[PDB]
Amino acid sequence: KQEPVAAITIRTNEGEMGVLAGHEYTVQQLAPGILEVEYEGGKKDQYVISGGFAHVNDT
Amino acid sequence: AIAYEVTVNGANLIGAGMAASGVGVPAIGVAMCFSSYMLAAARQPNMSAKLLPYCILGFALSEALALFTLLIALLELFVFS
Amino acid sequence: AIAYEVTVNGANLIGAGMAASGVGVPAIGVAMCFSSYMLAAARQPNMSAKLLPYCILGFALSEALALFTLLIALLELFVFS
Amino acid sequence: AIAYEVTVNGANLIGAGMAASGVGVPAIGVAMCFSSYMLAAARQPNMSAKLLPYCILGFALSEALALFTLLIALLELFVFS
Amino acid sequence: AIAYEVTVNGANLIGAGMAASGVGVPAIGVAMCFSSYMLAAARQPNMSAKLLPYCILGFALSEALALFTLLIALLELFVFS
Amino acid sequence: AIAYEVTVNGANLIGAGMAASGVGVPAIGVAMCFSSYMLAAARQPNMSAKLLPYCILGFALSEALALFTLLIALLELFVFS
Amino acid sequence: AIAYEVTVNGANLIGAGMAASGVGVPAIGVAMCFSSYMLAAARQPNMSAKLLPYCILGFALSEALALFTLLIALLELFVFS
Amino acid sequence: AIAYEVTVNGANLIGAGMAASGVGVPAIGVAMCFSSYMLAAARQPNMSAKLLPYCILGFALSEALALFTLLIALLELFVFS
Amino acid sequence: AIAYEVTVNGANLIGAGMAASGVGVPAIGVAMCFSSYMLAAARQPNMSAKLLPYCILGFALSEALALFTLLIALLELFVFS
Amino acid sequence: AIAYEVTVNGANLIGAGMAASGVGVPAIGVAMCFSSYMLAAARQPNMSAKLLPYCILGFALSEALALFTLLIALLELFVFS
Amino acid sequence: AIAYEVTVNGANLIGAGMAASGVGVPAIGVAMCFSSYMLAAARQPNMSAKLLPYCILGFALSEALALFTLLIALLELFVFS
Repeated sequence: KQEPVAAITIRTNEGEMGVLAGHEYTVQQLAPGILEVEYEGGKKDQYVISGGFAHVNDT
Repeated sequence: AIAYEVTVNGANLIGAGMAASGVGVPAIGVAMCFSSYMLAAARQPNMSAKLLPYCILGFALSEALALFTLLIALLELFVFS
Repeated sequence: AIAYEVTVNGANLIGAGMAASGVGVPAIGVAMCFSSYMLAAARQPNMSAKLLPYCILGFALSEALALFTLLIALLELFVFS
Repeated sequence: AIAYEVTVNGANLIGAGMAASGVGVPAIGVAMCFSSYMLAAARQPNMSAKLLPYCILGFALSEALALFTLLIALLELFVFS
Repeated sequence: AIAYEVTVNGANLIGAGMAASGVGVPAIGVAMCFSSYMLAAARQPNMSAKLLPYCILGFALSEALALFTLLIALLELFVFS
Repeated sequence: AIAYEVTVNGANLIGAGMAASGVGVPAIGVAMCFSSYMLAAARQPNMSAKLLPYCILGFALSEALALFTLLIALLELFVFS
Repeated sequence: AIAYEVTVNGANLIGAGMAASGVGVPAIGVAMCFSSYMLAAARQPNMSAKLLPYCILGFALSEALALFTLLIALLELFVFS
Repeated sequence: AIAYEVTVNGANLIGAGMAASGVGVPAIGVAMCFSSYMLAAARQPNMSAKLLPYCILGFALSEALALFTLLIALLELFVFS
Repeated sequence: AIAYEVTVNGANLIGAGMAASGVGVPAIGVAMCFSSYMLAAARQPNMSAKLLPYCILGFALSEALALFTLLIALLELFVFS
Repeated sequence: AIAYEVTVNGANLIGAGMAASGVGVPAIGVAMCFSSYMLAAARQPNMSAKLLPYCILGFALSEALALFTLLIALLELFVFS
Repeated sequence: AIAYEVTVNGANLIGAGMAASGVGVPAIGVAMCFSSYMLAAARQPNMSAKLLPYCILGFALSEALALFTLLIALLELFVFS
């Protein structure tokens, strides 16, 4: 819930995407697979997912 | 052998046509430089201010080659006989 | 060597037909500007008012080379002997 | 040098064949403008009416250079000797 | 100088091939007009009819340039000596 | 002034190849139209039927200019000496 | 005027290379046709069978103009002396 | 009229390099073919194997046109005197 | 065979425009280098810095070729007779 | 008629530049072959390893023409007087 | 026939402007590679390291041909009479 994070890498139907702060406003599906996350401390967190919808914002 | 030195004054204007033919090619980069800005500000209004100097940069440095082509057009004629 | 000065008058009108070929080349870049303007206006119609100033500029400056490319053909005949 | 003036009347007719070749290259910009109007309507149908004056404007000014290019090849022949 | 009028009669036929090179160029715009109509129709079948007007107008006033170029390529031949 | 009428038999066959350059340019517009039909079927296969007439039609409209550019090529040789 | 008919045997061959410039242009429409079929089946493999007919039809119809582009040179050389 | 039969042996070679100019044109269809297969693979790894034959088909049938475009120049020099 | 050496001063001013016609082409890549950066900025503004070294790198080298393309036109005249 | 055979040593070089014009065109095929491998690799890094075979080949065969195009110009001079 | 061996020194310089037309074309493939790396970097910043080898490499192999495209232009003047 509203954690500060440095970066995130999704898997979608069109392909594999990555996101940073102030990425372009977009919304899209999530392919059934893995999701990578990278905090500001250099560590990582992987989550297996079952579909979904990513909602990225310009803010 | 036999030596002939020929000076074709009609060549004073034949190169200018081919030079003028390429004057309009950099235009292809002008709108392409502007188009990316139009989409960019659409995709992100917040960044429209920071991208405009680079549209001006690539625009002027694209139009410079047409400038020097027109310079060739002027130099081919107004100094040569 | 023998010295032959030759002057081809027919070339006064050839290079105008060569420079004419480049007058249609800015057309694709002139159309490209409005072509991308429609896409950015569709992505964010509220930016259309913000975008048409950044659209007419290159639209003229892409068309401007055509004038520079077309004036040559106009300048090539009515002044040359 | 010895002075040979040569007036080539066939040169009056060849150059138009080049200007005529410049009449095709603006057509792609016309199709680019209407292709943009179609994709924009597919992106924003209700916007199609407010984007139409810019489609007609890019159509007209894209056709303008084609018109001058077409004008030259005819102005090359029926007046020149 | 010595005055040499030279009338080149094979030049009646060379230039017609030059224009003939350009007669194919509007073809690349033809499908550009229909392709968007295809994709926009696939993107929005409800707008299939409302863009067919500019689907025909983009071909008509694009093929008109090809027709003019072809009218030059034939006009250049069947009258000029 | 002096008057030399020159009739060139070789000009029968050179400009013919100048026409052949315009014969390949419609092929890209044809494949563009087929590609548009393909991607249209990729987006909406049920709309493949309503869109196929626009593909069968636009192909022939692209191929007509290829036929004309070929017509000038073949008409340039078998009649002109 | 004085009448000179010239028969140029080198004109037998120059235009051949001109047509040769256009022999590779259809290959881009070929690659565009196969590229379109690739991405189409990449979006709809089930429909790949119903798109293969137009994937080979576009190859045939591009090869037809490629063969004509070669036909003009082959007719320009193998018979004309 | 007077009949001047001229044989231009340098025309053996001038058409050669013109034929060479179209030798690089197929390379764009080549790289477009492998590019499209690359994107179709990324879009769908499972369909990588089905699209490979169609990815070699236009690749080598474009090389057939490139081979002929080089064969013209190779057959132009060392057989014609 | 009779040996005839000829020196053409007309060709000093002709190749200049021949090289000038190619000076327009790198300008497209210039905007192509900027255009990507623009979208790359809007897609990920944090990468705006990381891609600016790649922008000037792709830009200057493009213009470097244009300089070379321009350089020949400069070298063709002010030293050659 | 009269038989005038001519050997043009200048024609040993005229076609060379046109062959050289085709030398830079396959360079697009290089980047077009590499750029896809970049983008698809970004879309699926885990698959990039098995996409490299399609990157080396399209470049390699793109160079096959590029060298053969560079072959003739190099062959155009040193064997032909 | 009557054998006129002719050596045209003007042809020493004409091709210099011809090959220059080929110098500008690889410049677009430079930005075609840099735009590739740019978009792939915005696609996945962490993959920026793995695609960088193919960027400069893809540029070099393009610029290399430009050098050869430039090499003849420098080999055309500094040695040939």
